[PDB]
Amino acid sequence: EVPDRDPEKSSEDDVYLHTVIPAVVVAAILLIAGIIAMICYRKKRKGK
Amino acid sequence: YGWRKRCLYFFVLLLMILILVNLAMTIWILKVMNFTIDGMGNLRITEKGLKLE
Amino acid sequence: GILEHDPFFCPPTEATDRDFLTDALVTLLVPLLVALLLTLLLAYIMCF
Amino acid sequence: CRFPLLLALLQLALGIAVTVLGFLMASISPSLLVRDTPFWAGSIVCVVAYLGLFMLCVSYQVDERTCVQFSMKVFYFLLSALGLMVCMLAVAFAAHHYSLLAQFTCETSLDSCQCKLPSSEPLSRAFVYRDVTDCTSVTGTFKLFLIIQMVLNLVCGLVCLLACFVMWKHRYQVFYVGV
Amino acid sequence: HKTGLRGRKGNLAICVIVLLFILAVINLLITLVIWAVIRIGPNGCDSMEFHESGLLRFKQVSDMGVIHPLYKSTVGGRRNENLVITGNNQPIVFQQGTTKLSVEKN
Amino acid sequence: GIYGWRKRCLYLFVLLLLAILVVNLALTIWILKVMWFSPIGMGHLHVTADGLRLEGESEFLFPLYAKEIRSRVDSSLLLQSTQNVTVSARNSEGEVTGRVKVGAQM
Amino acid sequence: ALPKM
Ligand SMILES: *[C@@H]1O[C@H](CO)[C@@H](O[C@@H]2O[C@H](CO)[C@@H](O[C@@H]3O[C@H](CO)[C@@H](O)[C@H](O)[C@@H]3O)[C@H](O)[C@H]2NC(C)=O)[C@H](O)[C@H]1NC(C)=O
Ligand SMILES: *[C@@H]1O[C@H](CO)[C@@H](O[C@@H]2O[C@H](CO)[C@@H](O)[C@H](O)[C@H]2NC(C)=O)[C@H](O)[C@H]1NC(C)=O
Ligand SMILES: CC(C)CCC[C@@H](C)[C@H]1CC[C@H]2[C@@H]3CC=C4C[C@@H](O)CC[C@]4(C)[C@H]3CC[C@]12C
Ligand SMILES: CC(C)CCC[C@@H](C)[C@H]1CC[C@H]2[C@@H]3CC=C4C[C@@H](O)CC[C@]4(C)[C@H]3CC[C@]12C
Ligand SMILES: CC(C)CCC[C@@H](C)[C@H]1CC[C@H]2[C@@H]3CC=C4C[C@@H](O)CC[C@]4(C)[C@H]3CC[C@]12C
Ligand SMILES: *[C@@H]1O[C@H](CO)[C@@H](O)[C@H](O)[C@H]1NC(C)=O
Repeated sequence: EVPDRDPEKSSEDDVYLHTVIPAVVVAAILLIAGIIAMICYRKKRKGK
Repeated sequence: YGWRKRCLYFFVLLLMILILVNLAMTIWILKVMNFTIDGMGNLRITEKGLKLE
Repeated sequence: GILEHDPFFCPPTEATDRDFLTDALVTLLVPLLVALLLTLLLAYIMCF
Repeated sequence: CRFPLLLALLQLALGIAVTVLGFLMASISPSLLVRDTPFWAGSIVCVVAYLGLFMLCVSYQVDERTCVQFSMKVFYFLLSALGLMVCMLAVAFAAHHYSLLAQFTCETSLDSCQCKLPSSEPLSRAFVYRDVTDCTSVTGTFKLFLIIQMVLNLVCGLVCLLACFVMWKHRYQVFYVGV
Repeated sequence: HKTGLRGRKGNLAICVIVLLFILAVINLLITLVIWAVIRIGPNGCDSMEFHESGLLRFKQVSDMGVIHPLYKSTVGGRRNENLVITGNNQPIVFQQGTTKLSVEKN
Repeated sequence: GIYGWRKRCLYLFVLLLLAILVVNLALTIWILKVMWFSPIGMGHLHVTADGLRLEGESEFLFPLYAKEIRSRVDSSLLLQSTQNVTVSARNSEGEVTGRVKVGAQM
Repeated sequence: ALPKM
């Protein structure tokens, strides 16, 4: 009793998730923050 | 100031052109190597050697 | 006088190299046009 | 003020909820990687909310308008920003794993949830799970748990973004005209 | 008074610009090192060619060391020319358990 | 200088550049991690001008359409198996006609 | 001249 078959399809998905995704989300956060700041920033006249 | 502004603008221009050149080279590396989510297409470098697919 | 059929031995055909010229032209023209537009913008608001 | 207090209360509630969900994730089966259980992000949000409650108590108690108050208001703001970033990252990880898990057929084995993704050719990725009571029980409720958890971190990230936005709008939106 | 970048903020801006420039230069150096080491050129990797239909095509003298065929992998000759196995002044020894077939010298 | 709208455009430009640079750095790190990069070559796959080289095993799925297998100068090529070693040939019709087989005992 | 984006 010793069966051995090798259909294993290894793929480097852990590295992609650990590396690309955090920087993509950081870039998205920075972009939305910049756009919001530019739309805002002195849209209101504080009279008196 | 009339002299530091030129330096700042030139540095911004150089920074951005360097970034664009680097981005183009990296995109070329990605395209010519058939990079995908899984990895280097069929090749897969492992701790003992290679593993073609 | 036939032993095996093995309909799996398919050698790679006369597959010529894929034309890198078109994609290289695309990915060289995009940054070239970007740089040209940038130089025009620099001339425009640096000289005015 | 009142609105920052409400935001901090919502932050603490959502942090405790996501930490409870992550603890349940860990307790169900040790078949899942540390990344797939975002309870660390929940703990980060929890300490964020603890700092927030302490902030909104001390601001209503004493020392309201000194320089150091702002000096760690900036700390509060950046900490909430990192909380939002970690929540969005957890959302992305959960979405990727759910997308992987939602388009495959699985079968049961004697002691594990051994199965493979649909494959054009007979070699493909294989996944096995610890101590599976039934492959039709863990898989079938794991998706529901994932969806609920996704909604949880989405709301938590939105709340964090609003908390970051409110104080900045307090500072850099109104400019004084008269004197 | 005056408007714009006046005091410490100008120094902070110039420091941030310098730091960003340093980071960009470091990234460019890393990419250039990659290009130099792997010999990436306009014609491709210069040693392999990742075809679209999942077929690597080596184009240089390859030293694979030890080969471990696993499944559906049968060493075959190229398209309709030959399959020549040569031993550079060394015997070519087939094997199966105890059965042998050794092409030595003489 | 940089009084008004120029400042609020320069800040946005710097932010966009920083985001692009961060994404590029992430891509570079991903490349450095997918390929086990060393100053000599990818992992143990040493790369030089003449060609490739290995140090260790090399698993292979699917057929291998080599042109001419050779052997090292200092060692004798030693093909091996456990069941049998089959060498075949084909006619103009792509059919097996002659074949040698190093079997279990004969 | 309070500076921000
Ligand atoms: C050299 O050895 C190999 C492996 O020991 C032999 O291959 C084996 O051939 C037998 C005979 O057909 C196969 O048995 C049957 O094959 C059919 C194919 O469809 C399958 O449907 C049956 O269930 C049964 O397995 C056997 O599978 C096959 N083994 C492998 C690993 O391919 C080969 O015949 C030997 N060559 C000579 C000349 O003796
Ligand atoms: C095959 O031929 C070579 C070359 O003649 C033989 O090598 C000789 O081996 C003997 C004893 O091992 C030495 O004394 C000679 O000096 C070798 N000759 C050379 C030129 O080096 C080899 O022995 C032959 N193989 C067999 C099985 O006879
Ligand atoms: C704003 C900036 C960061 C955008 C950068 C876009 C880059 C990362 C994207 C846009 C287009 C993409 C390419 C589009 C098509 C293919 C072919 C595919 O078989 C392999 C990936 C490859 C080669 C992609 C690699 C990544 C790529 C170059
Ligand atoms: C938000 C801005 C700043 C940046 C956005 C970057 C996005 C669009 C880019 C960056 C890297 C890119 C990936 C790079 C490589 C691949 C592998 C390819 O086989 C499929 C596409 C895929 C998975 C790309 C998808 C798009 C991608 C994620
Ligand atoms: C009336 C009360 C609420 C005003 C309090 C002022 C607060 C909200 C303001 C004053 C100064 C501001 C900070 C000034 C500088 C930085 C660094 C910058 O890279 C991102 C924004 C950040 C982090 C700001 C966040 C908001 C901030 C802390
Ligand atoms: C090899 O494959 C290509 C596919 O692009 C085909 O056009 C060509 O005819 C094939 N060559 C032979 C000899 O079959």
